[PDB]
Amino acid sequence: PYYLVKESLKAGISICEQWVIVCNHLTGQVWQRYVPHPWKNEKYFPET
Amino acid sequence: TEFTEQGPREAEDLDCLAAEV
Repeated sequence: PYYLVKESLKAGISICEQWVIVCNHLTGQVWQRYVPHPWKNEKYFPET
Repeated sequence: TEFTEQGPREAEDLDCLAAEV
């Protein structure tokens, strides 16, 4: 039953990629605008 | 053109199979 697998599999990929993308983008501005965190224009996530 | 015939039903099966894949 690959039909249902394809649907759920694509979701799994979207979960994996979407989190990494938003982490790498948003971190750059969050630590500059909302919290004066020592790190600026840098990421944290190992991206496993 | 649109004469009836026995067999055209196949179009329904072709569409149902395309949907499920």
